[PDB]
Amino acid sequence: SVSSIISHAQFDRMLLHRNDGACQAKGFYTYDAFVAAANAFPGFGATGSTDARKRDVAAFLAQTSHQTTGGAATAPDGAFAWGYCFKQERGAAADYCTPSAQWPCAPGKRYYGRGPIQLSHNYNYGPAGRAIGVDLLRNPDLVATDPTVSFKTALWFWMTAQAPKPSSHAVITGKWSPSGADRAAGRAPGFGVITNIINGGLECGHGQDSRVADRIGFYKRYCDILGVGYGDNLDCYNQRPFA
Ligand SMILES: CC(=O)N[C@@H]1[C@@H](O)[C@H](O[C@@H]2O[C@H](CO)[C@@H](O[C@@H]3O[C@H](CO)[C@@H](O[C@@H]4O[C@H](CO)[C@@H](O)[C@H](O)[C@H]4NC(C)=O)[C@H](O)[C@H]3NC(C)=O)[C@H](O)[C@H]2NC(C)=O)[C@@H](CO)O[C@H]1O
Ligand SMILES: CC(=O)N[C@@H]1[C@@H](O)[C@H](O[C@@H]2O[C@H](CO)[C@@H](O[C@@H]3O[C@H](CO)[C@@H](O[C@@H]4O[C@H](CO)[C@@H](O)[C@H](O)[C@H]4NC(C)=O)[C@H](O)[C@H]3NC(C)=O)[C@H](O)[C@H]2NC(C)=O)[C@@H](CO)O[C@H]1O
Repeated sequence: SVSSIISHAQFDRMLLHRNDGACQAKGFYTYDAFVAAANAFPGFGATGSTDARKRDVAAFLAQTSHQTTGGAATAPDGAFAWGYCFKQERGAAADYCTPSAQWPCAPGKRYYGRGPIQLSHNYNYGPAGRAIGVDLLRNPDLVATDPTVSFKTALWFWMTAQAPKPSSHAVITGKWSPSGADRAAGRAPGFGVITNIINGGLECGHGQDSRVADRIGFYKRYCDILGVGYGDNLDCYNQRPFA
């Protein structure tokens, strides 16, 4: 299903420079791990028309490519050939432990960005771990050391609604109906609101933002490679964050 939408050759063309010496994650991210992870989430790249499936895969890889980018405008083959360069948040400044009864933080552990989606916060490591059958509150480092677990956490985030946010998967496959609150916030279906779902607090609703732009650059390149249109509403420059 994922392999029916994106081949090993297409995966490598997209993630062209991930195994450069300039990349910390060199050798970590493999096509096999990506495919293995996708087996845990049967709807991913397998929901809707062939175009919707292509957008699902392209948007996933584009958003995650930005999360982990080592790109620069004048980098070899352009900024959008340098996704999946990192696997751990650079100079992570925080524990990212927001106390709650639901997701207790493990002593001495930190929930900074790890893996393709740069999964952060105890409140994401908790449910991600539960979904994949691995205790990620106690062993968050596993997101940075096991490639299959790494991709699975990213797909978990992609596929999972967290009210009032829909899943990014639902958005990109055209299965999301904005609420009245969404309409008032200027959140229309498209790649843009996915950026908002992932990191809208820091990136959205304040006009031009180079991180938002970077995500779109990867998306357009990956859509061109798979042979699919981008859809509408690619940015979140004028979207209020979800909270
Ligand atoms: C003046 C000049 O041209 N200098 C060159 C440098 O720009 C260049 O180094 C590269 O610089 C870009 C920014 O310009 C940098 O891009 C950033 O990459 C990080 C790491 O992936 C991203 O951080 C993620 O952000 C998201 C939020 O958006 C977090 O959720 C996530 O946790 C973060 N991930 C990690 C792993 O920490 C930044 O978002 C991204 N910035 C932007 C604006 O997109 C590249 O990583 C730099 N590349 C390298 C290899 O360090 C340098 C090399 O080309 O050359 C200088 O001359
Ligand atoms: C400093 C820095 O660079 N940090 C980056 C991280 O912030 C980023 O991880 C993403 O972080 C945002 C928060 O900024 C997070 O989004 C939050 O998600 C929670 C849980 O879904 C929401 O909390 C719920 O809100 C509703 C109301 O809206 C409540 O009813 C409900 O009870 C809340 N649940 C809990 C458990 O508190 C937040 O509202 C929401 N905030 C925003 C602004 O959207 C994302 O999930 C994080 N994304 C990921 C992939 O982890 C990370 C990745 O970009 O990079 C760090 O560098």
